[PDB]
Amino acid sequence: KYGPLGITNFITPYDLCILILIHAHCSQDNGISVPTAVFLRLISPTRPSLEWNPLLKDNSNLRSSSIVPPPVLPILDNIIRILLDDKDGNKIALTLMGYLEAINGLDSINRLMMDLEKNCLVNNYRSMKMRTTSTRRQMTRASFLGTFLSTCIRKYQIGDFEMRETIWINLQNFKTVFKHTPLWLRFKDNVHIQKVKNCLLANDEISVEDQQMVEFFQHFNNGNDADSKTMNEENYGTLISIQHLQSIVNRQIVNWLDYEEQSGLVFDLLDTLSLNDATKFPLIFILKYLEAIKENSYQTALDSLHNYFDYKSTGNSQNYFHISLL
Amino acid sequence: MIRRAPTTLQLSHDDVTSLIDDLNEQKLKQQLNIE
Amino acid sequence: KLDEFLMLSEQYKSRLPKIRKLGWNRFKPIGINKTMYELEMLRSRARA
Amino acid sequence: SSSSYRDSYFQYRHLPAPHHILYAEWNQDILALPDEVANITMAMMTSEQNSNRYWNSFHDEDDWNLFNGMELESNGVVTFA
Amino acid sequence: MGVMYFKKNEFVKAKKYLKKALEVVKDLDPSSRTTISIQLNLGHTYRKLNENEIAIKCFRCVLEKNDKNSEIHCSLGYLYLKTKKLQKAIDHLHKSLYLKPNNSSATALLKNALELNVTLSLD
Amino acid sequence: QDKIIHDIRIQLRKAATELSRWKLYGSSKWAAEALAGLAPQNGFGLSETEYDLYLLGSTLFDAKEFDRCVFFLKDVTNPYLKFLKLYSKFLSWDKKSQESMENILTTGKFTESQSNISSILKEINTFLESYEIKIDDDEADLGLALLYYLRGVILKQEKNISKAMSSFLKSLSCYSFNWSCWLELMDCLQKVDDALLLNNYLYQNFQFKFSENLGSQRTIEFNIMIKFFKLKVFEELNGQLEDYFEDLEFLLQVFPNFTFLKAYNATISYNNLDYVTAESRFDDIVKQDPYRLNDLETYSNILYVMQKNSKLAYLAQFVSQIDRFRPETCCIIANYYSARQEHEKSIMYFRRALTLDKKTTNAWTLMGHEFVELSNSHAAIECYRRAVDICPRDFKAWFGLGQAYALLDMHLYSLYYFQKACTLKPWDRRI
Amino acid sequence: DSQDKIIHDIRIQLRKAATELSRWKLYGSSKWAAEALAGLAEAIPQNGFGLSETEYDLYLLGSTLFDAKEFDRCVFFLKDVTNPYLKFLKLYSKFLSWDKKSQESMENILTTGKFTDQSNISSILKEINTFLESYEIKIDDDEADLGLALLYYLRGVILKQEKNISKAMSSFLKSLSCYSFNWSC
Amino acid sequence: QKNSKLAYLAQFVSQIDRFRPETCCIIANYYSARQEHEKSIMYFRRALTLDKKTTNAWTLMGHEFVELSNSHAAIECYRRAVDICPRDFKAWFGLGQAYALLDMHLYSLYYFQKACTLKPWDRRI
Repeated sequence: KYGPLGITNFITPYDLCILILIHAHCSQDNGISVPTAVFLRLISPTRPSLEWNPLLKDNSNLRSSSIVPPPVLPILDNIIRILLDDKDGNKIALTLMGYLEAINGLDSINRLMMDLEKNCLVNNYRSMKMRTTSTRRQMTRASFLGTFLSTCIRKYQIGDFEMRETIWINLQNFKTVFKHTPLWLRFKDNVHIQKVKNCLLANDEISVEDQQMVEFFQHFNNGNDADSKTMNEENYGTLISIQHLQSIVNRQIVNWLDYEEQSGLVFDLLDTLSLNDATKFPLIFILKYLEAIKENSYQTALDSLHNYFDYKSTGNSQNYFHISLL
Repeated sequence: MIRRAPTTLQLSHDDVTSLIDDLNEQKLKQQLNIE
Repeated sequence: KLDEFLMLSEQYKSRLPKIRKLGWNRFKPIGINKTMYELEMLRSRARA
Repeated sequence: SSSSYRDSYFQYRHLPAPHHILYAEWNQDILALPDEVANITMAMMTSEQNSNRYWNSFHDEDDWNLFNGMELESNGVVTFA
Repeated sequence: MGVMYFKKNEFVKAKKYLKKALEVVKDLDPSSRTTISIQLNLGHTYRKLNENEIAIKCFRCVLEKNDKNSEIHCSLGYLYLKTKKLQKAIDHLHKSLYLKPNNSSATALLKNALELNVTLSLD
Repeated sequence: QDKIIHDIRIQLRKAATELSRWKLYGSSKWAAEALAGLAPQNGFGLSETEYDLYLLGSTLFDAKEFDRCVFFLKDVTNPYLKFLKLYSKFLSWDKKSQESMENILTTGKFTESQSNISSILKEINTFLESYEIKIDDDEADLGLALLYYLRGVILKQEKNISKAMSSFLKSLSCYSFNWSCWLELMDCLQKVDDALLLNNYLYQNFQFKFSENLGSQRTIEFNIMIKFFKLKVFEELNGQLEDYFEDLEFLLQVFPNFTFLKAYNATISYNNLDYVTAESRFDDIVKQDPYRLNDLETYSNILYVMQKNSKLAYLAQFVSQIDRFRPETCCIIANYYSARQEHEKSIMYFRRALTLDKKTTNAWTLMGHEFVELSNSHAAIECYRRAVDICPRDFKAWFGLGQAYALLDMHLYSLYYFQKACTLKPWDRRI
Repeated sequence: DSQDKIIHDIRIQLRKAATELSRWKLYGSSKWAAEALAGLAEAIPQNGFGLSETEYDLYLLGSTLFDAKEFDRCVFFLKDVTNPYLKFLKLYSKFLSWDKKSQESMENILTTGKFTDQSNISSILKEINTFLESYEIKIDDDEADLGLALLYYLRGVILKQEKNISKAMSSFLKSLSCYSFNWSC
Repeated sequence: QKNSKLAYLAQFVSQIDRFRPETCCIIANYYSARQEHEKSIMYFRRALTLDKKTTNAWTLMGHEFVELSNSHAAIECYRRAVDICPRDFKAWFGLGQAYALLDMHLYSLYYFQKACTLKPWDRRI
């Protein structure tokens, strides 16, 4: 599940996983309602901003009155283990499994984006009651999922075709990583995957001519390894937004200071940053600073401490020099 | 010592308007013969 | 702290109409001595 | 058709990096001319006097004195101050 | 001296002196505002003399010497408009308006060319 | 066939190497690629004190330091080493020679002029006039053809088409089997009746220099690419065809699995508006040469009419996967945005692709259409105009002006624009 | 005396140095080689390649599609060749295809490196090792051509970009030992 | 110094081409001498983008913030320079001054101490 880590201002493969679930819940054709606990564990880390001063304040507001599950890493292996736990969770997990197999192309990705914006998302509740002819559940902008989906849609119309090409390359890389896992072998055949997959693949408009070469475009791009693969730039294994990364590290440092977490996975990914995300995300430096104090390292701690206060001060327009010295 | 551009003159407005008027004369009289 | 996503979102919103707003003002076709900025101005006065 | 077979103009392969076309606006930048435009930075008629003084610095004392208020009329009659 | 005798509407001695000037300067001054100016003026004198034949060729050679010039194109369109070759003059008018923005006389000539094209019914 | 195909192999081996040697990438790429489809002779006139300059000149050109080549060859008296300097000197001017009004649309920034080539043309004329051996008789060699070719293209820059044809045909007589030379000859037609007149000139007045060429190639009708000349002229504009079908068949028997012929042969179907057969012909090319990207925008254009968006999206993904900054790639991606009714963004990718070549196929016109759906009606008409100036043989460019002026109140201008396109393609029922 | 003899040695070699290196479409040393010869103190063409006419046809296709920026297309046609001279061109086309692609991928990225201070690249490395073992010289022999020496240069540079230092240095020494006067090396 | 000569070089070099890493650093120097900082700051970022190996432009870009009375932006520009290569005496010195201009005298003592090890044999440091 490990891989190079990189901050992305675009649709992470993780973001579509929530988009997959919200599509099944709203469509109400399968009668499958995602449990409210599942959504609150996935969307909530993505919600923007928590903030955390280095010192001078300890868990002033970061502490949650109700104990919360740890945020989930962007690996298909970890997300399924959430849904898989339920006795009927295989039905929910397979729904995500079928959809991720149904989406074999970028156009299919665009199909999901178009479906949600035209029908599912609704500007305000005053038009909700006049849309009683809708066979699918509708969502308000101000709702918990509504404000999330609006950002995701905004985050989709913001980039060019270069943005969407990177979307599909990583997801297949993200998807094929789970294929070489023991969990996938247990789900090699589940008959329900074919049923749910065929629900959305219908109305393909062609089955005799285009599909022979439709396969060719994907297979040639994919690493069939029959010949030397088509040469392409090195691609990151995992894509995470700033807000999602903020929630994992804040949980990690709080947990370290005093549902199981993955200390090994979080630390390895955070060590492969390209040195520009650290500037956009200064808190990665202090995560070393807390660690440096643990082994009682003098020189190592000071460089990290000084580093955290060089990047944070400039980003914040307010003067923060009077906080660095103390 | 430097020479500027020597004096040159182009089609004026009077002569071009006269040619326009003439063009209207021979584009006005011939259709009378056709009709 | 300046949100890099939010600021770059406004940048896209600014540049998007700029393509549609291209033809306004300076551009002048051949055969027409008046630009389309005041084509809609007189058109607005036409109905009103 | 036939697009890349003709080579009679600046093409996409003649420049070293094909991705330099992404910027493609630096060609259309008017570089500031040497001397007098430096006067507009301070300001953010005066520039011409500045250039006049700068070129006036190349005088001898007596020569400068003669030309201190010198004015030459069109018919050639000369006024000395 | 040729422009002088062109101003007084003599149209004869001007042409003679200008031809003398060019035949003096046949060998030298290939470019640089001397051969172009003298040849354009001689063509302009010929248009005023209604001898459009030699005028077409002289304006054409001036044009092939230098392409970016609105006046030469406008005058060539005027010459073609004197005859009936509207198909080969309207393009010149459009390019002339492309080179220089206003060209009010050129705009009038082009418009009249449109009415001419509208009236005519060539196959 | 028999020895005819064998004689082609040897001489085509030449045209592949010297053309690539003296930095003519475009001509050499076709010839070298033609070896693969077809089923080390070295020699030049150079001295040791002058041979270093060629190595000095060639390797700096490859490193794209264009301007330094002119200085380092300031005084060269070699017959054709002079060509590389002037060729480099020409491109050094061209890159900064962007017309102000075309540039505004070309970028959208919205913010010595030409005397250099005037000197370049005079420099070539002075050199040839003072050169030892002229084009007449059995004299001259491969290098002298490049000078006349370089001279001809410069003449076309000043719209001196009448003399441009004489220069190019003069160059082809001295040296044949140069593809880049014939491409510039295509843009010189801009008319239908002159093609048969030029065809008469090739059949009767034109003659080849047998000294440089090999056997069975001095004759016009045993030549193989004179068929290529006839194929290209009769597809850009149909007109009246002479031996078009018969000569096409012979060139198909030779040059097996030659991708350029199949693309041209398939393109004929699109020009005949036979879409169902065109896709099948296009598809076979993709299987054979997946990494050939030339004239793939025609494939995108046919798919646009059928509106098979699912196949087109995958086509865009496949092309963009292996290269992201070639003119046909951005053109295909931009064409994709038209299918999504995102005409407002399709401008950006056409804008990017246009800056790549700035002399493309009918990509200026496709740029213009996207403005019409936005209702600008003023960017499109100016954008349509540029396609006219570059290629006055484009039907869609002329038709675009007439259609746009039809929406405008003044319909007077629409008659002239429609009349020119009427002569170009009288067969269309709509026009 | 002997200095003039040295002078007599350098122009011919630098004529050779600029010939093959430019002939093999690498400009890191070819541009420098002609520069060095131009500044050399004042005091028939030379060419040779062991290529068959059948495979030499692929060279023109390979060489001309190289500088035409279509590196990927060159790889496809030159896949089945076995000559070491051409085998370098295919992998050099393969390597530069990745280098050009990586430049396009990151332009907004100013800082380059890894904070702590592959698989696609490792694909290139295997053909080098696989081809090197199969070929019947494998360096350390008197009869070692320029192409095999030039092959080691690509192996060294592809090793360095993976941060496998202390193995690219040895490869570079082996390449320079068989053929010096390669500035990019 | 001698701005007329620099203005000559800047106009002449820019005429060849504006895509080399160097051609975008020469002009910025010419623009810096004219006290036009919001424009000179632009070319240094431009000069680095063409070739990221030219780390010498990082310290100059940092300096060009200090004259703009923008200490916050300067700190990052200097700090990237040491993160490219820690053995940069120029970057440490330029970062040390930006704190020394402000009242944070002791907070700049570590940076000056680090620069000491790079070039101990200097009176200025």
